[PDB]
Amino acid sequence: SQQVDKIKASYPLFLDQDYKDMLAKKRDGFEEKYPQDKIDEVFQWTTTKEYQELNFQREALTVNPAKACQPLGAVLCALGFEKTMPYVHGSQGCVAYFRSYFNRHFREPVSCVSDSMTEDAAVFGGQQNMKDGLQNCKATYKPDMIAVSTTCMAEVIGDDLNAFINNSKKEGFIPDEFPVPFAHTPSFVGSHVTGWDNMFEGIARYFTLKSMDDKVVGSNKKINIVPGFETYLGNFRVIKRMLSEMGVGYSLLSDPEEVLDTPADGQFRMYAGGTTQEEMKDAPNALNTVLLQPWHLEKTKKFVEGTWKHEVPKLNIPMGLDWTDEFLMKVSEISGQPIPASLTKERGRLVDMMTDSHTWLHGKRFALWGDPDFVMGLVKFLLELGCEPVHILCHNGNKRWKKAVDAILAASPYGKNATVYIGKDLWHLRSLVFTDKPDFMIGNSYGKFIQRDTLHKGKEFEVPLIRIGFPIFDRHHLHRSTTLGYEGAMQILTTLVNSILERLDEETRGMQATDYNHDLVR
Amino acid sequence: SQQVDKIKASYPLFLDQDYKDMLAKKRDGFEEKYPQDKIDEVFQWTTTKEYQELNFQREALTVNPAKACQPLGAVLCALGFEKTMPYVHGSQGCVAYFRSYFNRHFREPVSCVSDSMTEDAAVFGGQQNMKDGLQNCKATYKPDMIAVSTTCMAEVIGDDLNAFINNSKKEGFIPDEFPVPFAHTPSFVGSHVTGWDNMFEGIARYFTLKSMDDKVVGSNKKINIVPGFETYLGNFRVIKRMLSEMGVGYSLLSDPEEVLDTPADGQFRMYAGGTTQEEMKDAPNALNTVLLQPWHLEKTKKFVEGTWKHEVPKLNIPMGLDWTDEFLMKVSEISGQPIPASLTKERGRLVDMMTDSHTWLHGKRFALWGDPDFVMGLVKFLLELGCEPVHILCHNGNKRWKKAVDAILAASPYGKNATVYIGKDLWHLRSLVFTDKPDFMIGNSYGKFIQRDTLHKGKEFEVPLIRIGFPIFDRHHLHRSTTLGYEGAMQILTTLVNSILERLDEETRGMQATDYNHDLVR
Amino acid sequence: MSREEVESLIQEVLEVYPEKARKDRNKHLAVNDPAVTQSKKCIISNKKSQPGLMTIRGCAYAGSKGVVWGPIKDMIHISHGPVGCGQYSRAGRRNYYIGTTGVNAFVTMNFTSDFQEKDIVFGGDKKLAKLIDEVETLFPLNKGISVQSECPIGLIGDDIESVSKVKGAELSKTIVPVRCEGFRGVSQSLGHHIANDAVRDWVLGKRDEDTTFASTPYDVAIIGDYNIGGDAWSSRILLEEMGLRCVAQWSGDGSISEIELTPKVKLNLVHCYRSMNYISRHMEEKYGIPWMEYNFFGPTKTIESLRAIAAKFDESIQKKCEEVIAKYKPEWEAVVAKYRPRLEGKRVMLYIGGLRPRHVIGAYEDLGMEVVGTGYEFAHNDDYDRTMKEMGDSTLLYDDVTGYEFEEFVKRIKPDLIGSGIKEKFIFQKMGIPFREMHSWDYSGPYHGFDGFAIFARDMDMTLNNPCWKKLQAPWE
Amino acid sequence: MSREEVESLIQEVLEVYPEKARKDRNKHLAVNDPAVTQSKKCIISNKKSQPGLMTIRGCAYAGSKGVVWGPIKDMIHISHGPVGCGQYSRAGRRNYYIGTTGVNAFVTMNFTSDFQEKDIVFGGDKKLAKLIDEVETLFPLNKGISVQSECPIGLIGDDIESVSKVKGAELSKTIVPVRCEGFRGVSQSLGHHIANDAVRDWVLGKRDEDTTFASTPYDVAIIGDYNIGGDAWSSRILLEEMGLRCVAQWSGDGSISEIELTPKVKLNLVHCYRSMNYISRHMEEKYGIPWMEYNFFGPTKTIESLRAIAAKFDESIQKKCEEVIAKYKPEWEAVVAKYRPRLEGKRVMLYIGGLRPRHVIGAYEDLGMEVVGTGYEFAHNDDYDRTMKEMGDSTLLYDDVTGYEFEEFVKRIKPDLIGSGIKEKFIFQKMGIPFREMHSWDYSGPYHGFDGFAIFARDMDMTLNNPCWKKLQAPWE
Ligand code: ICS
Ligand code: ICS
Ligand SMILES: [Ca+2]
Ligand SMILES: [Ca+2]
Ligand SMILES: [Mo]
Ligand SMILES: [Mo]
Ligand SMILES: [Mo]
Ligand SMILES: [Mo]
Ligand SMILES: [Mo]
Ligand SMILES: [Mo]
Ligand SMILES: [S]
Ligand SMILES: [S]
Repeated sequence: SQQVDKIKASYPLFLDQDYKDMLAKKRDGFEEKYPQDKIDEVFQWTTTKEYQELNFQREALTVNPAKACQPLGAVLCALGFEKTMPYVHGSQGCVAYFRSYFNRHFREPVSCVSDSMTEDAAVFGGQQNMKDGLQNCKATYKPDMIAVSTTCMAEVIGDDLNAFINNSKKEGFIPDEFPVPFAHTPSFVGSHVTGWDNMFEGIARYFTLKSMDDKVVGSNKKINIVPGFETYLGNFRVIKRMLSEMGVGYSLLSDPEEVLDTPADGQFRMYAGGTTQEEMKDAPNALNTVLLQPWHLEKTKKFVEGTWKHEVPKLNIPMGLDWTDEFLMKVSEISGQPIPASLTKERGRLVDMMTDSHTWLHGKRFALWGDPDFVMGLVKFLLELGCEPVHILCHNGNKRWKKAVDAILAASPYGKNATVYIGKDLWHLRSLVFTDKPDFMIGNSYGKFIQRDTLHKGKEFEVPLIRIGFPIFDRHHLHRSTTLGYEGAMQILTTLVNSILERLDEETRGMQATDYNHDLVR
Repeated sequence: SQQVDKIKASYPLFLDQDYKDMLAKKRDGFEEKYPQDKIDEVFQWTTTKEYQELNFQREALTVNPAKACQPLGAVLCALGFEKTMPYVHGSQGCVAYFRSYFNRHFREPVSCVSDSMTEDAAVFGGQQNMKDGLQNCKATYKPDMIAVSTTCMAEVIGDDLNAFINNSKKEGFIPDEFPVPFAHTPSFVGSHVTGWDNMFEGIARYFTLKSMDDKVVGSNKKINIVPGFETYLGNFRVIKRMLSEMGVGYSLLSDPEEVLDTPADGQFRMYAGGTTQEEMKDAPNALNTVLLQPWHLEKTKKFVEGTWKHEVPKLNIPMGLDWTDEFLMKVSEISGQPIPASLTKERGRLVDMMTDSHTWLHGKRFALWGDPDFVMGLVKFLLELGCEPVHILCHNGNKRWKKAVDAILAASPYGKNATVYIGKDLWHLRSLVFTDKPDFMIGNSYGKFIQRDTLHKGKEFEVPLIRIGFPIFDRHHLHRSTTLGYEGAMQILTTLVNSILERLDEETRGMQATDYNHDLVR
Repeated sequence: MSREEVESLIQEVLEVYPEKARKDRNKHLAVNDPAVTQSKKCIISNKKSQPGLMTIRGCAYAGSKGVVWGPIKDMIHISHGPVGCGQYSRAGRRNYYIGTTGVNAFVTMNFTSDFQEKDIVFGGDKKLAKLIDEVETLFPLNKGISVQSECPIGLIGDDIESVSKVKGAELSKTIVPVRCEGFRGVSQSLGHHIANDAVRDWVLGKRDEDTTFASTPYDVAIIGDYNIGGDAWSSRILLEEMGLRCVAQWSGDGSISEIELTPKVKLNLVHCYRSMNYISRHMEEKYGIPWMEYNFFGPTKTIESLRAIAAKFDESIQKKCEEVIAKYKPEWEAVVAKYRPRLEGKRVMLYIGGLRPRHVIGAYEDLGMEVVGTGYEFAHNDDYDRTMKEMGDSTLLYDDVTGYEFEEFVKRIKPDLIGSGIKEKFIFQKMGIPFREMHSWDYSGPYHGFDGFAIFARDMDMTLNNPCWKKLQAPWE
Repeated sequence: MSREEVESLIQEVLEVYPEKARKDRNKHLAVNDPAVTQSKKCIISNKKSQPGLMTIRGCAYAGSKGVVWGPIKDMIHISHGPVGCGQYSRAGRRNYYIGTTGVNAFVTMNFTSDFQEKDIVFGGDKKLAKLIDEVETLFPLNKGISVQSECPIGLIGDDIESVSKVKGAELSKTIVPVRCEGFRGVSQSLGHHIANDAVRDWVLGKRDEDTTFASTPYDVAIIGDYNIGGDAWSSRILLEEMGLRCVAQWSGDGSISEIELTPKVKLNLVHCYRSMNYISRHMEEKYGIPWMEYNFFGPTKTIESLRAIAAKFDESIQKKCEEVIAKYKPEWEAVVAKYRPRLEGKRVMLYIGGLRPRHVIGAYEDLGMEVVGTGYEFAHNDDYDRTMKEMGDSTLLYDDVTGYEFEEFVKRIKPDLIGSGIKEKFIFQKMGIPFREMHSWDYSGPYHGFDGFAIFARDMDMTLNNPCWKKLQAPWE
């Protein structure tokens, strides 16, 4: 039943007695459900160290991964170029998922096409889909460029992308001079960040590989910036903002801010902003190229060093105090521009916030996960804050990356309880937060089910989730935030200390029980 | 007892059994405490409509006010002027409190002196304190200006500030040219916002009243901006940013952002930034003067209109979509500068966030309090979001302001359930959130004790607090936020919708009970 | 618009296409004529998507794992292949259930074999067998395993059916091999069919020789309700208030035991015809069980369905049917009184999957709204046969609409509200057109039944009449 | 530094002042000689603050309402006058209590008569009478009312004593008038004395002819512990582990009945000498109850106090004292073992109110730290008499230090750590100097007793050694 002036949705509608009674009858009548005592017994077992040992012996089963597949990253990279349509050669189910996954994180339209390879293409290859698809895409959505990646179908059957695209031009499906860069993006290699690297390197090759003879390093007086797989709009913006405050001429290569943040003014804009084709063609004339997330830009780095002849600086992701400092100092060194008083003051304001909040942050224990560069920058900043990374998980990390993070931990007394996990998933992480409980998790929305599990054991075992990363689906507009530079460090610091204080307030809200410590001033 | 490797502070130390037993013995032995059943009985009574009726019949008792006293605002206003020392003629206990109260909100030094009037001044007056205080202050802290306000002792005994200052100068305690503007700021009139108005009008009079003959309205082609009592750094910053973005020449009169946000770089800066003396002397040559918080700037308005002859535009506080629109359109009309494409796009990004989040905001019910301009702007924006302000409380509001908010409410179907309360306090509001429960409170840190009370009745009665206003003492760095302009509206929107979604997650976290609605995507 | 004007709109939109795509898309767009019984004379469907045109369709794995199998709560479903598919589909569909997740129920978890290159080159059958052992150890209360094949499985020649037969025999466990690779078929639809055939072949017959279930003449199954936001629960409550016993729910909040009990029911009540008619026809043929289509969207259709269902039983069920109708009459009449004046005359375009584009029309009409265009991602012509009589004369129909087409149709027709999916939502909000998700219900619902109609009405009003839609143009433009 | 270097520092800092202020401030600054017993020959105190020099002191209302009366948990304390005083002092001080706030306890609430101009013009005695009736109706479980006068009360000539007696007789209720107006005295100190006299005159004698209380030979009262972060509780547990019975706590977590029972105890244990010696002397003279000073900061002082307190009772209490010392010995030794190596040799400057600038020295020394400068806002010369022996030779002493002086002293001495108040904290952090709040305990504590020592040590380490202090210089500077 409903009362028309206080309508109930699913929660709390189904807590009404008649719905409760009906669901008990369904269970008892027809579900042949395990007894609740057995369910409790098994749940408790899944919180034990014995279960963790079996859990960590998995060799074939993955449960709740913390990574996605290559063409997702290819599509995000392609979106950063002016009037460019991401095009995934292969089966259309993939593109529905890529679009929906980004739709839910950015709350924006996400334009991407498929060429809808079916059983016929499974037998004969996908050449006809490529010729018709490129012609249909260009006629209908009028992009200035189509950037081609692949689904795993096209990879397994071995479609020759280069031949297919060349034949599309030779047979007149698209004009010979129409730009169609491509990359193979096999989902069974690496992860979504690998797909970003592969797609960028393909676009860079397309516009520069055969035109290097007239290039001269440093002749356009700019610095190239390659952001990598980046899902916070504030991170594109803070980099542009800082470089512009120093008067540093730059070229951001793959820039999807505008198309991921169009205004609601009565018009749908399929394309907006983005790196221009001329910016890519001219990028070898830069002074140098800075990779913002180097641990998934290895293929791009090889091309920029080997063909453009840029002496790519050895820089970490600019997260936290030290690494933002190093980023600005290196940019100052390459460009000749001094670090202006405005950024020096901004830096001191971050340090001020650190002095203000250090007593609440000291010794707090975190479990965290995400992509390799993001995770290592978060680990570094937590150490600067006097916090203790305890469980550091990077499902798509590698052994060299783990060696680098272990060295960062070893250099700080706040890393003494930290372990770095690569190749492990969020079902592994769930055991860790039961057997070696931290204070908080820092992660994406999939962490909410870990928090739910820990609370089921009891309030004193609950590990609350702090949402930083990708994807974030169950909160609105956090994709607008920043995690890089001084600005991103201030936002992370504010979120962390206020998460601590919100949780303390919850624990001290009980009147005449715990509210002796429910202080007005903290 | 303590375990050296896991040291417990008061919470949870005093939950140890030996502490519990000791406190039980203390209570039963010596406290002659009411029985718990009687305590439960009286608590339940304080949640009833019967109690609320008695509560609202109060004429003499105030409980948990939501306002402070005049000199607090005078100090904040004085802090906005270059190398200016706020000086409060009267009792030193006041200045200790003013400094501490701003210390805890901004987490910054707050410089302010007293002249330490003691009991002898009740008979003999405070002139000697003014003579020595002005000389000591100038010599010791080297301000370029001393801005004088009063404590309630000095008001009751009737100290003649003008004569005291003139005698100090005539007798050589301070140079005759040294700027000493003053204002009477009686704590028993109005509230802290009244003190801001009084102090600003005194400074404005000091630099312009006797020099009007050479002034020409519009001759300096700028617009004056008077912010009023403002405790978010982002609010000073967003007005300056939007005006610069338009190319509008302006003068912010009382600008404390720098001195309330100095960097931690190894040196303490007692003064930083601030409106210059030349800017106040030149202010009558502006095209016009805009008042950001007009409902506590009435004395300033009369001076600017009657003496500077500026036709102060009838503008609401620039909060929410409509009133930010009106502000930019009026600045454009006065200055002749068009609204640039960047601001138009920013506006459309706020509208986009509104369309993205409208389904979770719709119909949500709020109790809220604060200063009059802040409160009406929050009411206005809530209506624009499809939210229902239900309990609107302004302890320091007046009947004309109430009439204006009632007219705003009557113009929107979302105002049909709203009542505006003036002269009522947070013990009044506590009754209202029991007898007519909203979804959330929007208020300052004093609201946490109302949330504590509502949870005590039951989890289904808990009204969570969303911290927006002043003072905020129990979270860190929220004073860096913004509530004005499109930027402020984006921040408030994000906090409101994510507060709704955080609470829904808490309510649906119960496994096999409510987590059927614990959605990954919202 | 006149039928001629709608036809000119179709032709003008088609002008952008190359002639091959143009000739094809013309066959999938039509002006409705409600007198037509054979929709194939007006529109064709269930064909390949033309390449590069930005179809909204998914794949057979979506139809099998995401739609039919995924909701079954006490089995573990393996997304078998590389990591992408199971990650994008993890908890994206609101197929609600009661259980202890990770312990006896597993719906919102993502189990996968996370194929790497070694598995592509050498085959994944050995990995799948090891994976099954690890599932059994770490999730001992699972009541069966399904293997949802992603694209590479068939392409590399893996034999998941023999792994399933061998491991299932070894462990005395039900292990269902599903060959739902995304390259199969042309859409989610073939995934439905593959999934019903897997239920048929591996699960449904398990109790064929078991007579221990005491049936009654009032035993029914709810077929094709995936319990989006609780939809099936607010349907089940009415059927049991009317005196029927709902033995099974396929597959929202569904258990493997109630699937195995379904051949014991007396009547299969089919809500989603598209996805479940296959197994409904199978049970008619094998067990003699009749099936009938019904509609619980809005009061008019719900009341008609309750009476149609009750007429198959006896006078006692018909008496309870009329009592249920009498109980809820003041409730939905109050919903109509509040919200119909707010929605009277407003015009909606729909684009959804295989059932809702026709099946919610009555609920809109109960609030005085008009559905001026509708269409489906993957319906067949028997779906369009059922649609044309439900839509008004000279309304627009679109099968497997392209993004370009849908945007252009919307710009000409200018509806007051669009009901579609997540890939469409943010496009049309930016044009200033109120939008409601008609897959996920925009994280609201249920919408089925009388209790769902209240929520549906509230939702269409809060969005269509929201103050935000009057604010998109800056006052200085 | 040497004695001459400190003397030269003092004279250089004084050079900024006009002659009148210079001559005065010179008397309030000294180089310590631990052999001094007559501190008045080297430092004077409890004098007016020089105008305009940014003293850190508060007022007599803070000393009475904020310090002594406000913590009494089951009474309602009216801030009587305008709205400021009670608002700035609401829940600023962490005088912790157990109760149900708003129902039987009221500590963190702000009750005020919120004077407006008509109250100044006509007087507030009528308003006060009506306020009392409203308090009784709306908070019927209060066990007494105090009236804390703010500046205007005596300046306009109101008669709150008459209101208190008349309304008190009318209502059979204890209503205490306190004349703690901020213009009285020079600081928080006189507020203490006024508050003591108000306790003496209106509360303390109520049970003089009541013999129903069951005494024991081991009854004591904790006098002058305001339970900051639970300080009094972690003191009380030790005294009762030593076989004593703590009848009362003045006034942290204190009840009005405890206070009225205090004339029944055998010994008054005075921790804050400054604020409560007055009532302690009264109770000895009137009731024959002796009193003694003690110190629970750090293990050395706590062990010494427990032994000195036990020596006042029989051998059985002395035996339990050594058992208490034996129990906690491994606990505080683990604290020293962990934290003293992290803090050995570090130098601290302190500036606090009237007790802790000397009481916490032993605790710092228990961690190997050296207190190189200390001073008080409002101590008297009997406080400084007690300080000389506690401080090293040639250390710096400052009474009612000005903001300028404290900054200049810190710049020259360069301490590793500063312990002071909220108005000082953010100045010195910007200079790069670790700072600990030694009033509010920086939202931590307790610091009293053995359990408090562990927290104190952890807190000094976490701040002095925090990685943030090595980051204030940008690397390009
Ligand atoms: S199953 Fe089908 S697309 Fe019948 S695949 Fe799809 S939960 Fe749609 S129109 Mo999403 S044939 Fe169900 C459907 Fe309808 S996932 Fe849901 S809303 S009634
Ligand atoms: S009462 Fe006094 S200023 Fe003895 S007014 Fe002050 S809670 Fe200080 S040095 Mo705040 S004489 Fe207590 C004090 Fe000491 S408020 Fe606390 S810390 S031991
Ligand atoms: Ca959006
Ligand atoms: Ca600060
Ligand atoms: Mo057609
Ligand atoms: Mo089978
Ligand atoms: Mo049928
Ligand atoms: Mo001295
Ligand atoms: Mo008295
Ligand atoms: Mo004594
Ligand atoms: S989950
Ligand atoms: S409170």
